[PDB]
Amino acid sequence: RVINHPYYFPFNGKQAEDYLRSKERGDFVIRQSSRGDDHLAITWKLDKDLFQHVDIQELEKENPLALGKVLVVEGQRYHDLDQIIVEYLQNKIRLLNELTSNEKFKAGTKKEVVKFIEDYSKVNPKKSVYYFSLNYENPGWFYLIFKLNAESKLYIWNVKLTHTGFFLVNYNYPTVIQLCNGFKTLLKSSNTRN
Repeated sequence: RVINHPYYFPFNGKQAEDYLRSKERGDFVIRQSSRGDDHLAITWKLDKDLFQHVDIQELEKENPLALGKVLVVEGQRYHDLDQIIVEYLQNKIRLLNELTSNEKFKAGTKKEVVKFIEDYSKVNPKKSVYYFSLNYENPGWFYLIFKLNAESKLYIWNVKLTHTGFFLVNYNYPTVIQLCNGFKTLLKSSNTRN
């Protein structure tokens, strides 16, 4: 099949990661999808050795080898690859940077952030604390690690980066501020939220 786009190469996933390894956060390629001929894929770089592969489903192809008139990414329809780059990918990159730039974002591993929170709770036994960190084994996820006070357990919740915001439990929170507010609401019993 023929795809006329500046960032299209018929790589597989591994080739794509090797190609992007020396690039920067947000750099990407459009590529061949593993199995099928009505699929394409985008691989993009989130961080050092951290890449996400995004599937594109085609609809309304004139024939097996033709580019679909409608392209679907994570449940959303788009007209073409350039629209996906502007409305889907650039958004996801925006949101990734919004979260990692936050004062409550911690670089470092799950274990490191858990230890930071344990230690902090030791010193401030009455103060709640929470941090976000990158899930390095499941690209595109974040940990939300928190502890209410010294008498309570440390917990780990999970946040998924989407093109519309940060998915936590129920909603796709469109900003980091709304995400933290939503987290705080989810800490309350259901009958004392509103």
